[PDB]
Amino acid sequence: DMYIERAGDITWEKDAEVTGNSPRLDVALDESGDFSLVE
Amino acid sequence: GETTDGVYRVMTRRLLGSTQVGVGVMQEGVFHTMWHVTKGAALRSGEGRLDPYWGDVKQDLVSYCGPWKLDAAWDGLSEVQLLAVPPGERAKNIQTLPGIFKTKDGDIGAVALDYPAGTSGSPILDKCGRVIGLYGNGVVIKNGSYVSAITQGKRE
Ligand SMILES: O=C(NC1CCOCC1)[C@H](Nc1ccc2c(c1)CNC2)c1cc(Cl)cc2[nH]ncc12
Repeated sequence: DMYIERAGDITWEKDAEVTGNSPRLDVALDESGDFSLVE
Repeated sequence: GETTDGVYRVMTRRLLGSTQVGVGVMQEGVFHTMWHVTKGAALRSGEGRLDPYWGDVKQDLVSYCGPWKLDAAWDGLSEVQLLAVPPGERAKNIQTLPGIFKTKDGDIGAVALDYPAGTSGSPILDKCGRVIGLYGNGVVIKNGSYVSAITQGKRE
């Protein structure tokens, strides 16, 4: 059986760690909810 | 049981010890998560029981106790924060500028951050703290890194 536990409030934090890129990707979404790269 | 608004861990006791399979958002008395996390199964909150209300495998989303309540959208320009809730680790805000997933049905935002599979369902927020989507369904690119869609449902 699955259960839930609280982990925190939903708030924006000023001065949080800024990381990660912004790629533009061509993708396809199948009937099973799975994304794939189109090339 | 616990109906307070906020971010929650989705746990199971079926495997070894206690395992975190995903994360969700409680908002307006409704628990929102990714379909692949629970597979539509019922959830427990202390003594309380949460039953599935709406779900769709293609959108990879599921709501408990009521219809999908989250409707805010990424503006296409601004930086966002992934409120990452990793297994056995504290909730942490990570700010990033989203990329794009171009599909035959239109563009979706994409957050390029790598977290274990048990982080699926962590909310993505705008500068006002509104949930613009959930992290945890995406693709693995050339260098073996993960890029998640900014998956958002439709409010009725
Ligand atoms: O995106 C994922 N799955 C793949 C990634 C690329 O190949 C296709 C689907 C993981 N989640 C997941 C699993 C099962 C299903 C779905 C989503 C939707 N349909 C069923 C996933 C989450 C997270 Cl947070 C990190 C991760 N790293 N690698 C994987 C991964």
